[PDB]
Amino acid sequence: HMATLKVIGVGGGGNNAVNRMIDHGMNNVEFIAINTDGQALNLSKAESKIQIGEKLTRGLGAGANPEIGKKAAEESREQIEDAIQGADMVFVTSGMGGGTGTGAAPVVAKIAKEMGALTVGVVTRPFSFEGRKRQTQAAAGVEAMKAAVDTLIVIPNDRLLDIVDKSTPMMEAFKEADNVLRQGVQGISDLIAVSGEVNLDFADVKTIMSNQGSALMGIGVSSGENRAVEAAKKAISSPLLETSIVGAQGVLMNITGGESLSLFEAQEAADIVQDAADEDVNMIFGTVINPELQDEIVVTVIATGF
Ligand SMILES: NC(=O)c1c(F)ccc(OCc2nc(-c3ccc(C(F)(F)F)cc3)c(Br)o2)c1F
Ligand SMILES: Nc1nc2c(ncn2[C@@H]2O[C@H](COP(=O)(O)OP(=O)(O)O)[C@@H](O)[C@H]2O)c(=O)[nH]1
Ligand SMILES: [Ca+2]
Repeated sequence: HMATLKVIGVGGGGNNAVNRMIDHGMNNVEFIAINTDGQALNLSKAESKIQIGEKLTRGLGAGANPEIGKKAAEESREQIEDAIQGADMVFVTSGMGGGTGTGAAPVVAKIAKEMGALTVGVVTRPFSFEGRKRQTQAAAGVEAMKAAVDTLIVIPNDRLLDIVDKSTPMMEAFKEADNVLRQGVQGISDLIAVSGEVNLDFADVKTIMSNQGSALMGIGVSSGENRAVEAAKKAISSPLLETSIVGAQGVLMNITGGESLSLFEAQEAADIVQDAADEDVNMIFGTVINPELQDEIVVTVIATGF
């Protein structure tokens, strides 16, 4: 039996991320759009849509009030439960600092976690230009999210200002933030579908991610001379995430390479991840030999327990 994967967008930012993943097309993944705002939800491409808090907001947004988001989700608990039914893994994605995301996303997470699903949060923190109130609501939102999920990935939107030039379109910057969740979902789909030479399965994902807190995640791609060290360095250097690898107690790591993937290379990449941790780790290590690949290597890393 294959693990059932569901991705849930909660509020404006959450649903923007989901709409872009639906645009790409993820085949074995179920998408769920959750919002207070009915106009926005009507335009979603998601095949499962839940309008929350109709009695409370009359089909409008939460107007940046997290109490309205939270009570909206509590009003609609049974419809959330129904949409999540059957999930083995749930990704909850949302922008913190607004009303719907901040308030409803932790309610959604708690529902997913009590249904037995491995519950991963992927959230943003507001830009400093949005101001102190917005940042404060977001901090409370992150804390509520941390209590409700198995593992949380936090992307401060301020980090987008470190990866743009003065002309990079705003939408193109948002796509980079979006890639964290998209490549994460794809990585798990791959892990579940493909039998590895050193095989990792969904029980290995649960061991590393179940009942943790903050997580670092990344992917590194390289080829040529120093490909193993370069790939591993890129996977653990995640400029968009709040959490760094230092102090990690649990690591899931996979290397995908062609027939030339050397044992020496595998140790080099794994030593980069071990060393950067700076701890006595529980590493679960996997490898895939894809005979389609020539000189390209792909290292993927999830690091938890700080
Ligand atoms: N070695 C394998 O059995 C294997 C395979 F055949 C294909 C892909 C694969 O892993 C891809 C991968 N995906 C992840 C991963 C882990 C966590 C997350 C998160 F955090 F849920 F987003 C997302 C992706 C990792 Br670490 O590695 C394998 F381990
Ligand atoms: N990275 C990113 N952040 C967003 C996006 N849309 C909104 N945000 C952020 O998420 C916060 C909450 O906005 P929104 O999710 O639209 O409000 P909600 O609908 O009440 O949850 C905003 O303060 C922005 O910082 C997006 O598309 N990408
Ligand atoms: Ca596998």
